[PDB]
Amino acid sequence: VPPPVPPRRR
Amino acid sequence: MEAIAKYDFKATADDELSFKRGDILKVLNEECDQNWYKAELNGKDGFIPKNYIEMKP
Repeated sequence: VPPPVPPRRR
Repeated sequence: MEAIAKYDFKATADDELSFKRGDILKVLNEECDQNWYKAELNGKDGFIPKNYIEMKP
């Protein structure tokens, strides 16, 4: 079960 | 940087691109997000999460 992806908004 | 996918990832946006668990990527740029790398695959270039790959610069 791959990781929770980061929020792609700086 | 020799980028290597640890997991299978399907993009979430137009700026991002997909890779399958084990692709060899080419990191052309990184100068903003400490979460997204702009690498190369499949004749395209896009953002990929740093937690879905094992980095080896």
